[PDB]
Amino acid sequence: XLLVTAGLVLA
Amino acid sequence: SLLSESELPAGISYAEAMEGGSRPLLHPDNPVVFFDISIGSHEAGRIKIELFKNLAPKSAENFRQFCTGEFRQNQVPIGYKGATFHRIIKNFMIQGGDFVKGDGTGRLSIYGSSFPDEAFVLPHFRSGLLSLANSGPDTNGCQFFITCAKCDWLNRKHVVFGQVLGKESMQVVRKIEHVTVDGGNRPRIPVTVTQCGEL
Repeated sequence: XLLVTAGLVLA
Repeated sequence: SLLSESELPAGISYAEAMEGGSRPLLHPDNPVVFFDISIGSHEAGRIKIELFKNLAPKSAENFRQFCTGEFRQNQVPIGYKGATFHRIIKNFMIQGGDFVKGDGTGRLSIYGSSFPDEAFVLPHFRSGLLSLANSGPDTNGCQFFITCAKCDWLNRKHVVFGQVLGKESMQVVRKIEHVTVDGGNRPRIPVTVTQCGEL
């Protein structure tokens, strides 16, 4: 996908 | 309390932000900070950023202290000087500010290990907005992203808390956005905040 995480980048 | 793109306050359209200098446009007491950026060993220019203290005071003050060196751990300042952009996705956003680990796992705020989400007032409605990276609800720390396109799917999950000011700022954002990256979207050549502060 197009997220902005800090640790586990998801699709 | 998310505003639609026709309820937006004055001073935050793309055109308005591109006319900005070093003073805030949304509210007169909003701080303006800056990053000087190096791409590899080459100076790329300055990004000036209005922090929306009037809408997201805790988020603005966290970012502001990390720019000025005012936040200390046992008398040792820590913040964005020397921090990198570790995740760069063309046509989406540029992500950085992990001064803890440099890889996207780091989380530290001026309030403790993390701080809660403030109200989600502004949408991710255009390029050039500053928003908090996190790992789910109430996990804000030090990382941030600058939008390189609208990304409203992020609304109500990330607090939009600032905007870049002036055309040079967006030119630098676009330069960072277009550097070569690996399969994990890490730049092949480092992108670093070499200096930062308040204007």
